[PDB]
Amino acid sequence: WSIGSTENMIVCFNTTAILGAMRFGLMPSVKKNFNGASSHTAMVEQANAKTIGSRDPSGFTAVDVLAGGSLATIISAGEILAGQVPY
Amino acid sequence: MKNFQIYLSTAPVLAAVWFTVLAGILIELNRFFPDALSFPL
Amino acid sequence: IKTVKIVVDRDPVPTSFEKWAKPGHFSRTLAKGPATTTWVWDLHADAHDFDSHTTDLEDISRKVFSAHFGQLGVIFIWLSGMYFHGARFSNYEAWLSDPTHIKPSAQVVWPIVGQEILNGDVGGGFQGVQITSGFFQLWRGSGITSELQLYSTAIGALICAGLMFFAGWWHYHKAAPKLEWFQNVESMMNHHLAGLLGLGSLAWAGHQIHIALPVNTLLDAGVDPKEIPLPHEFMLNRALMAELYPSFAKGLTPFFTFNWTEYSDFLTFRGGLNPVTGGLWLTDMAHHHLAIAVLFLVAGHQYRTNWGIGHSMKEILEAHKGPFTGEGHKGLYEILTTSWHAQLAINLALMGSLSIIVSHHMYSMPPYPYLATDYGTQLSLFTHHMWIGGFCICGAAAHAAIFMVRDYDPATNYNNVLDRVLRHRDAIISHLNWVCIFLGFHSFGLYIHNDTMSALGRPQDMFSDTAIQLQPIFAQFVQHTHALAPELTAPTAAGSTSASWGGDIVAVGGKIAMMPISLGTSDFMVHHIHAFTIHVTVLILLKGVLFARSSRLIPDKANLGFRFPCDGPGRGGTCQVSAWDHVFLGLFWMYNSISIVIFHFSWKMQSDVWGSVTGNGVSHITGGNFAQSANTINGWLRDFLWAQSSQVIQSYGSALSAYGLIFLGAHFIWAFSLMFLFSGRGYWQELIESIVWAHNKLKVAPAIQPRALSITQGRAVGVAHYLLGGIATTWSFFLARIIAVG
Amino acid sequence: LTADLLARTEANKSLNDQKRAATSSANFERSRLVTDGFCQFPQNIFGCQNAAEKGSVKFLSDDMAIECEGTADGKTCSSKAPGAYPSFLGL
Amino acid sequence: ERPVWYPGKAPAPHLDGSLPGDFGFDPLSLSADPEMRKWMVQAELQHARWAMLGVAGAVAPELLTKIGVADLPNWVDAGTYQYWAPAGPLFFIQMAMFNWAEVRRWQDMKNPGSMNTDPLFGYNSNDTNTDVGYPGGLFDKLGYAKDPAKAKELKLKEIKNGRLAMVAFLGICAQYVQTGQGPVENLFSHIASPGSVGYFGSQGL
Amino acid sequence: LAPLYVLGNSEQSLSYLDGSLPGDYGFDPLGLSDPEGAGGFVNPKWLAYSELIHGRWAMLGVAGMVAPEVLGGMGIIPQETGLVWFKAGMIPAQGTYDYWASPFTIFWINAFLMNIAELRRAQDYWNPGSMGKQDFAGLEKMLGGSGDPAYPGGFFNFMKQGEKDMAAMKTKEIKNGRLAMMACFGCGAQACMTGEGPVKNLVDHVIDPFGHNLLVNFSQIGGVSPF
Ligand code: CLA
Ligand code: CLA
Ligand code: CLA
Ligand code: CLA
Ligand code: CLA
Ligand SMILES: CC(/C=C/C=C(C)/C=C/[C@@]12O[C@]1(C)C[C@@H](O)CC2(C)C)=C\C=C\C=C(C)\C=C\C=C(C)\C=C\[C@@]12O[C@]1(C)C[C@@H](O)CC2(C)C
Ligand SMILES: CC(/C=C/C=C(C)/C=C/[C@@]12O[C@]1(C)C[C@@H](O)CC2(C)C)=C\C=C\C=C(C)\C=C\C=C(C)\C=C\[C@@]12O[C@]1(C)C[C@@H](O)CC2(C)C
Ligand SMILES: CC1=C(/C=C/C(C)=C/C=C/C(C)=C/C=C/C=C(C)/C=C/C=C(C)/C=C/C2=C(C)CCCC2(C)C)C(C)(C)CCC1
Ligand SMILES: CC1=C(C/C=C(\C)CCC[C@H](C)CCC[C@H](C)CCCC(C)C)C(=O)c2ccccc2C1=O
Repeated sequence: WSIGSTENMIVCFNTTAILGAMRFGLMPSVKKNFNGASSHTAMVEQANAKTIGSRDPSGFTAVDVLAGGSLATIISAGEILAGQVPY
Repeated sequence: MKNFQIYLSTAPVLAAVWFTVLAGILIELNRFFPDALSFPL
Repeated sequence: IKTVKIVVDRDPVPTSFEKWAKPGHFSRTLAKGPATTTWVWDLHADAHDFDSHTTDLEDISRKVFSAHFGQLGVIFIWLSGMYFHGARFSNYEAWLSDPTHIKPSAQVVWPIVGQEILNGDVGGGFQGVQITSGFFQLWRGSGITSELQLYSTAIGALICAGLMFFAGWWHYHKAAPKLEWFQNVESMMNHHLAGLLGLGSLAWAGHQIHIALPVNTLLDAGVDPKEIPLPHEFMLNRALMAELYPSFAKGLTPFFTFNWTEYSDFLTFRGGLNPVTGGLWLTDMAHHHLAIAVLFLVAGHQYRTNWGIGHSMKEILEAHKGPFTGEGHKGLYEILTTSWHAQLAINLALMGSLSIIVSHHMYSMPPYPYLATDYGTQLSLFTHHMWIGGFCICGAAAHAAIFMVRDYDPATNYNNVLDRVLRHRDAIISHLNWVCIFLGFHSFGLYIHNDTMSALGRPQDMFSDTAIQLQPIFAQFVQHTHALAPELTAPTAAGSTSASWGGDIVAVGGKIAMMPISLGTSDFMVHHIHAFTIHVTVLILLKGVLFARSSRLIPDKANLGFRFPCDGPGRGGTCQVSAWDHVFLGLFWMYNSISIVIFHFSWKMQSDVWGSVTGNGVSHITGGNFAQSANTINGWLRDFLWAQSSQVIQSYGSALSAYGLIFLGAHFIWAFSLMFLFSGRGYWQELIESIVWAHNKLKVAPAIQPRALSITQGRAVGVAHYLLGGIATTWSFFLARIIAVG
Repeated sequence: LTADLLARTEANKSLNDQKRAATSSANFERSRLVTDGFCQFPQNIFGCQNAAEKGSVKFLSDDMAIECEGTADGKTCSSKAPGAYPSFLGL
Repeated sequence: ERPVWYPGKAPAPHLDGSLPGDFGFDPLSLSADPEMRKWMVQAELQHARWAMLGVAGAVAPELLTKIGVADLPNWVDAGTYQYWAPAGPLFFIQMAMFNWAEVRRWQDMKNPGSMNTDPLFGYNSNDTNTDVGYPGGLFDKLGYAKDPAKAKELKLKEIKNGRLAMVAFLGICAQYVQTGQGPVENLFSHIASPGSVGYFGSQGL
Repeated sequence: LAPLYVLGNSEQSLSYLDGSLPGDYGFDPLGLSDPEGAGGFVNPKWLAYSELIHGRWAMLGVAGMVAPEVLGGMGIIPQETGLVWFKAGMIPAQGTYDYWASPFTIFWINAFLMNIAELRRAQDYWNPGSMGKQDFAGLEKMLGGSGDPAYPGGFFNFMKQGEKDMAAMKTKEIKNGRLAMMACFGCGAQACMTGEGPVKNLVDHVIDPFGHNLLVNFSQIGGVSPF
């Protein structure tokens, strides 16, 4: 493992993509998700988590960061450990 | 305190203490005078 | 969307003995005092009926929480006792050197009345009562090599019990939470998955990796327990741990770079059993607990608590509805967040099923070193967890019925998934009853026909394997797919989950740790019997739950209560109508079924799995007579009950003489239960009247008037003594048999 | 490591067998100290374990003596720690 | 207001400072009942005086041994010392004597005025005395209680030294259990080097 | 009103964190300091007081981690006395020194000395003015307190320093206590991982940051193991 290695690049790409997705409303986030929504194609702003504390102009939160990082690490684990199984 | 003593004086607690002591004395008698099929004479 | 937070009332109840001095404080009818001897039984019956004590749910929730704290303190006392006895009253250190020939024992009796004979020759220059709890195998699998470690954890357990009691006192008398605290089920699931199961499994995986794995590897290699380095010397000294398992020379770098394949020496997927100890590979168990920890840690982030991500369980219930089920699961969130009994029913049902699965999975895949070889502990664990499971299921039915009578509101359940069940309960119960009859007729005639044909001298007309083949083709198919799982459908597995599927019988020190289990016609018949008995128990319990509030016989049954004796001799006779009485009969059938499950287990294992290899094939305990004799009731009576009873009935004059005495005593208690069961209150009350006349003659009349037991209490005593006597008879029989034969 | 540990298992096997016999004999005798007359009323006023630890017991004390006899050097003994606060109530 | 067993904690409500050595120490409320309180004050006083006598007679023989006046064993070893009579008869007569004297004490507790006149010679200890547990006329052979102002603080001094000797006797027992010598030996051993010998010093965890 | 301080504040946290409490930046992501539903040890006063006590103990602890090591390394104090924190008798298996008395004797000494100090502190926390009333060997005069358990302006402020700007100084101490709690957390953390003392970890990071950091230390998670 090193900077620029395949595993490092996989995880960095995964976390960047996930955080961008839930920052711009492409993935369910703290301030906007399917809780109390209508259909699969539309998420809604969560009043309970609305203005829960952020200095990012889209309202991106630390819990959003932690959730996206956890999901990205989970996905990176799944993808990297594919091809490491013995068989 | 006093109420707890009253609680001890309840039927179950007193039965348990009385039968604990009784079993103790009977066990001690069967330890110090063991295997007594009949009263010797 | 309420915010999840900590809420408490400060000093809600003072700590005082004034209520101890006054029995029956929790009620109103019991508070005034005893008028009759029924009052004592009423006091004890509603001691833990918190719903009938207070109307408000907050106080009930606090009472439940602190009662749970007290139970956990009791369990910690029990664990402290077991570890302390395993330290000062056992031969665990001797058993460690010779686990195959020394019988585990952690109870020594005082030599008072000739009971010293119960201190059997268990080996190791030691005498005591041979234990079957498997605690020695657990400690060996946990890496305990010295009695000081047992003593240390025993004292820890006692401290933890004191802490548990202190926590209960704190959370009832000092910091009792409000009702809105207990109703945070989202948070509960988040913590009880990620933090109870997830972090608990992670902690145990770490223990297994750092302590149990090196110690048990050295024990497997043949190293003396007194020469093994101490657990802290493995957990801290990384060179010492890496000497046994070279992956530890890489540190946590593979872990944090997703190079987890380097940990394949101590995190394996071997499958099967350790050929030396006869237990599951401990590297497999460590990897298991690690993955379980990860799965639960991930699954514990499902529910929204205080930040918008997550699920609301109300929403995911209400969104599941369909054309056949009306409104679907709407309103169940209110049921299960405003009724303790509903939650208790679900949790007891799942706990009971789980205990059953635990017994199955532990006999089939022995998780502890030298557990399978010790047939007595294996049978004991199986039978124990089966009985616990059946009891918990019966309780689940009881608390389902209690919720249905007390906490069920028709207004909040209009057209949901429960109300529609209540609207076609007749169809459910009639189909279940039909199924039950069918199953019984077919399965019993499978045995009765065989009895008849054998008695008539027509073995060719029997349902045995030779005559008529009722082969369990589906179970044999499943066995085949599981034996071939490590090749096609589980390619990374080095072996099957259990040796019971097929091939490569596992033997440790002559005796068989695990043997592939076959399934002939007797297995078909006994399994259909099991299904019959299960379905009848389910019939009784589900009929009690569904007809808990009303019936065509009694429509106004909800207001009669969950626990009433009858509605009178009218309508032809309305005895045992209450759902409590259904749990009575339900409990009875549960007992009956378990009695058959454990008998099947014991006979099948003694006949077709357990034994000793001597280089000339297997020498099973009973010689494989199950396949040809377990198709007849006479075969079970003769080759299982009569044949295997010789150990328990001839146990007098040996260490198993206690088992023989319990065998007789449990027979007595069962017959004594028949008194309470076959009789009724009116007779006993009149006999009491005559006896009270005799006492009044001598001015010995008690101030508390003697009364016969209530009809519900009479049934309660009857079922309790019946279950006690039957189970203790089977306990003494099984333990004496399996300890003597070995 | 396992090689040398097995080697000293072979070299110390008799002493460890004596140790295991002594601790088992202590554990069994712990049920008979009054009948046999070792921790009678005076000596067992406090914990008779403490009697075995500190004072004298026919079997319990023996174990206390050999329990840490002939163990590995450098490592604290597998049977007992170097020190410890007294057993809870001599139990 | 008064000094208490734990500053900043209110004294026990059932304790009002009207007893010697009253510092409001009763977290278990074992003396909430005044009848129980009387019995228990008597128990403290009796245990106090017995523990003080116990310390005095467990220390004085060993001190005399160290000085050189006479050779005597420890308090424990005095049990197995061979006297004119075995432990059986000696204790027998001791218990007969204490049944006599303690019945007199018991009935003083029940009836303060009772057991103030000699049953064999008619001597009057104190004509109509009420203070239970403090039979001055009976045992004050020096008149050190003739002034209540003197008597109350002497009572306080007695209670303090008594409680101190109760703790001291418990320590004596624990020390003999944990070391094996008499208290006075243990004292001089600790005096000689408090950095090498002592609890947590001799590595006797 | 700064980055890394808006992370924790929310409607709940800002509802009760007004800002007058010393070093109140609103960072309460959890509902631990909610006045309603308070009770036991999760009431806001106890948390604030415990934060301050933890901060002060962490400042003393980090100073006692850094001082013996630095001063031995340069040579101010004896080398035998300039042990690392975790090898100076805290863990005898890890390391110990031959002090005037036995390490367990010292433990008992410091134990009852801390008992007599901390219980007085507690009784000021629960009953403020009561610590100056009872005759504590004539020392109650300077141990009366101040009504604030966190800040007793009696003996302990004998220099009378930080009086001109007490509010600013109150904030200074909270922030330093937070920094020292994190510092002591770290010192234990990289003492558990690296196996060396905090100053040596520091200088190792100063010289070669890319070879003496966390990610490199994963390979060498024990250094030399003394067990
Ligand atoms: C990481 C968090 C966590 C953990 C581990 C637990 C663990 C447990 N909870 Mg749960 N609980 C949690 C969070 C957590 N809870 C939250 C957030 C709430 C509020 C919504 C609840 C509400 C709740 C209720 C209402 C009840 C429980 C119960 C239980 C116990 C069930 C018995 C069992 O499985 O024995 C497992 C046994 C052990 C693990 C042995 C050690 C036991 C101690 C108690 C574990 C410490 C857990 C605690 C959270 C951490 C200490 C905090 C404390 C210092 C403040 C179990 C100990 C039930 C119970 O038994 O009550 C006592 C019960 O009635 N919990
Ligand atoms: C909960 C389970 C558990 C636990 C506790 C451990 C614990 C440990 N593992 Mg194991 N491990 C586990 C599960 C677990 N493991 C699992 C599931 C796997 C499989 C992937 C492994 C695989 C594994 C490997 C391969 C290795 C370890 C190693 C280690 C050790 C290295 C710790 C370290 O320095 O990291 C860093 C830890 C910290 C930074 C935390 C320390 C923080 C301290 C406690 C803070 C205290 C500060 C305080 C506030 C103030 C100080 C003063 C005060 C004391 C007075 C440690 C004993 C290594 C080792 O040496 O093993 C022999 C090693 O090589 N682990
Ligand atoms: C998680 C488990 C759990 C919990 C919390 C409860 C809690 C409760 N149950 Mg449920 N129940 C359970 C398991 C549970 N039960 C199981 C497993 C069964 C099946 C047997 C039942 C069957 C059941 C029925 C049928 C009834 C309850 C009732 C009750 C309530 C009152 C209990 C009371 O005060 O009696 C105190 C306890 C007793 C009187 C029992 C005394 C001991 C008996 C005889 C067994 C002892 C057997 C022993 C192990 C053998 C050795 C004895 C030895 C000394 C010789 C309370 C809500 C009652 C109620 O009104 O509900 C609202 C009610 O009618 N439960
Ligand atoms: C051996 C004793 C015995 C037998 C045979 C039965 C039989 C039955 N019970 Mg009862 N029961 C018993 C003991 C017994 N119970 C006891 C002691 C208790 C505790 C109180 C219960 C409690 C109880 C409850 C609470 C329930 C039952 C139910 C049932 C039925 C279950 C269906 C079944 O078995 O298929 C059909 C019947 C049999 C297989 C019985 C044996 C008949 C054999 C095979 C002969 C077949 C016909 C034969 C050739 C005769 C024709 C010729 C003849 C005219 C000469 C059945 C009628 C359940 C029920 O009725 O719902 C279905 C139910 O809800 N029972
Ligand atoms: C239910 C359990 C059971 C079963 C399966 C059998 C089976 C059998 N017995 Mg045994 N037997 C039993 C109980 C049973 N017995 C009992 C309890 C006794 C009393 C002691 C006996 C006594 C006995 C004797 C004395 C003899 C047998 C014999 C036989 C055989 C022939 C019987 C016969 O002629 O059936 C006639 C069957 C029918 C007329 C109909 C059967 C039912 C049909 C197939 C149901 C189909 C329903 C269908 C699925 C629904 C579809 C609906 C759709 C259209 C919509 C057969 C193997 C005889 C023998 O020697 O043979 C080996 C013989 O001499 N039996
Ligand atoms: C009487 C007594 C000792 C008497 C000793 C005697 C006669 C010794 C005699 C000998 O040595 C000699 C002379 C010479 C030797 O040759 C012979 C012997 C025989 C060996 C000790 C009492 C000793 C009594 C003791 C130690 C009692 C301790 C009680 C405590 C600490 C109670 C505390 C609390 O009750 C409060 C105060 C408030 C509550 O709310 C809270 C709690 C905590 C419950
Ligand atoms: C890190 C720490 C506490 C951390 C707590 C954190 C992050 C809490 C964060 C949150 O609460 C907030 C802010 C907001 C909430 O909504 C969210 C969470 C997330 C819950 C304490 C350290 C606390 C550290 C302490 C108390 C250090 C103590 C050291 C002492 C006593 C002395 C030790 C020594 O004496 C020995 C042992 C041996 C000698 O040789 C050497 C010395 C070093 C001198
Ligand atoms: C743009 C911007 C910026 C930057 C940003 C960033 C870059 C961020 C990041 C962030 C991140 C980057 C984050 C991360 C996170 C992470 C996490 C949170 C993780 C987690 C993990 C986990 C949870 C794990 C688990 C596990 C394990 C341990 C093992 C097993 C497996 C698994 C995987 C499951 C700044 C600020 C300058 C400014 C503003 C703008
Ligand atoms: C035997 C019997 C009784 C009679 C049982 C009597 C009323 C009670 C059982 C006896 C207990 C033991 C009486 C309690 C005794 C006291 C606690 C006294 C102390 C005990 C000393 C003897 C030690 C019923 O009332 C009854 C009612 C309904 C169905 C079946 C039956 C039933 O079978």
